[PDB]
Amino acid sequence: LYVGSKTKEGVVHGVATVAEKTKEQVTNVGGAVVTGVTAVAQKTVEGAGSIAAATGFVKK
Amino acid sequence: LYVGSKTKEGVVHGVATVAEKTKEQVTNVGGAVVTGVTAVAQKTVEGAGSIAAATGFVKK
Amino acid sequence: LYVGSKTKEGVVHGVATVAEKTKEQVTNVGGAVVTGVTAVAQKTVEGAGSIAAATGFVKK
Amino acid sequence: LYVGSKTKEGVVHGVATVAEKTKEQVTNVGGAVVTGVTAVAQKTVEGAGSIAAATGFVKK
Amino acid sequence: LYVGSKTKEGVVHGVATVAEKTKEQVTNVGGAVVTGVTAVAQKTVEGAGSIAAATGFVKK
Amino acid sequence: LYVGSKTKEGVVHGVATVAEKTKEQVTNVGGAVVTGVTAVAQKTVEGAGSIAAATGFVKK
Amino acid sequence: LYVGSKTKEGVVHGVATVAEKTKEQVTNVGGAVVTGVTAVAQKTVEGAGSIAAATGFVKK
Amino acid sequence: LYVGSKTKEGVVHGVATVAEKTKEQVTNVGGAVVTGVTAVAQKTVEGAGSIAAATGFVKK
Amino acid sequence: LYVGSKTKEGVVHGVATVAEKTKEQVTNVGGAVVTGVTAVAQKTVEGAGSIAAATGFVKK
Amino acid sequence: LYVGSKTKEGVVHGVATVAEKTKEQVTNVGGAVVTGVTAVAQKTVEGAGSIAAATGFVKK
Repeated sequence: LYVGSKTKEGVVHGVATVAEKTKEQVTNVGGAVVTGVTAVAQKTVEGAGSIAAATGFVKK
Repeated sequence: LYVGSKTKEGVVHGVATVAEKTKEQVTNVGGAVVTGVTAVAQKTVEGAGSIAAATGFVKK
Repeated sequence: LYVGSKTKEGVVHGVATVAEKTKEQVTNVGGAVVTGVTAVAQKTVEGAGSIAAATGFVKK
Repeated sequence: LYVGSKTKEGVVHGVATVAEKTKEQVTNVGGAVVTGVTAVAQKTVEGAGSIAAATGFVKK
Repeated sequence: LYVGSKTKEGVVHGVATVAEKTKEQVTNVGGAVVTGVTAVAQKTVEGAGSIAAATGFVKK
Repeated sequence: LYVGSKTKEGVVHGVATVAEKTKEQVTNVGGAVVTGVTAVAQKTVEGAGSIAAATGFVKK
Repeated sequence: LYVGSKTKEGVVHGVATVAEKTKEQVTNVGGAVVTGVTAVAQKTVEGAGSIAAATGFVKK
Repeated sequence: LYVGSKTKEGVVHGVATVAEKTKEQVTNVGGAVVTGVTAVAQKTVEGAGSIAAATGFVKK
Repeated sequence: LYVGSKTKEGVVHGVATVAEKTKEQVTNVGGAVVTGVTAVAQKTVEGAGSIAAATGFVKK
Repeated sequence: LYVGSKTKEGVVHGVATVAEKTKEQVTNVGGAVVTGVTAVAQKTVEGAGSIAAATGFVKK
């Protein structure tokens, strides 16, 4: 009870998912593909956190 | 009870998943493919964390 | 009770999965393929953690 | 009770999996293939941890 | 009770798996293939740990 | 295709159920108790069908 | 295609249910109790059908 | 294809169930108790069918 | 294909069940107790069928 | 193919069951007790079939 007796940081309680009929044709050449990432929690204190960061390339 | 008697950091409690009929034709050449990553928790304090980071390439 | 009597860091409690009929034709050339990674927990303190990081290549 | 009487770091409690009918034709040339990795826990303190890191190649 | 009377690091409690009918034709040339790795725990303190790291090649 | 090539009579396709925390104290004396009957199909042609018919008594 | 090539009579396609915290104290003496009957289909042609018919008694 | 090439009468396709924490104290004297009957199909043609019929008594 | 080439009468395809923590104190005197009957199919043509019929007594 | 080339009457295809921690104190005097009957199929043509019929007594 000095930083906290219950301390629940990255929380999603209850989800229910329906997805009946799906077609998905995916085609890349040089890029990446991320499709379904359904249930996710995240806490960062000082580090650079991210979720599903999409990027094509980096040239310098 | 000085950093915390219950301390639940990266939390998702209850999920239920329905996905009836699916077709998925995937084709790449040089890139990567990530499709389904359903139940995930994450805590970072100071390190750079990520989830499903999609990137195509890096040239320098 | 000084760092914490119950300390549950990377937590997902209860999931149920239905996936009835699936076709999946996958073809790559130079890239990698990650398809299904369903139940996952993660805590990093200072190290760079990741989940399902998709990348195509790196040239320098 | 000084680092913690119960200390449960990388935790997923209860999952149930249904997957009825599946076809999966996979073909690569130079890349790797990861298909199904269902139940996974992870804690890193300072080391760089990862799960299912997909990469195509690295040239320098 | 000074590092912890119960200390359960990489934990998945209870999973049940149904997978009725499956066809899987796999063909590579130079790359590797990982197909099904269902029940896995992991803790790293300082070493670089990984799970199912897919990579195509490395040239230098 | 004369009574019907696909003939799907009592049908519920896809449901997902979340119910997190429950207390239930039940007390009867002479009556019956029905609590949870979640997934149910029914077709009757000519017979008297029913679902969860609650009745206390019958005197004559 | 003479009574019907697809003939789907009692149909509910897709439902998702969230019910987080519940208390339920039930007490009867002579009557019946029906509480939760979530997913139900029904077709009757000529028979007397019913769903969750609540009745106290019948005297004659 | 004269009574029907596919004829699927009492059907529920896909359900997923989450129920985290439950207390249930049940006490009867003369009556019956039915608690959880989750996945059920039913077809009757001419017979009197029923599901979870709760009744207290019958006097004549 | 004259009564039906595929004829699937009492059908439930795919269910997944999560039920984490449960207490259940049951006490009767003269009545019966039915608690958990999860996966059930039923077809009756002309006979009187039933599922989990709860009744207290019958006097005549 | 005159009564049916595939004829699958009482069918449940795929179920997965999780039930982590359970206490169950049961006490009767004159009645019966049925607790867990998980996977069940049933077809009756003309006989009176039943599942888990709970009854307290019968006097005449």
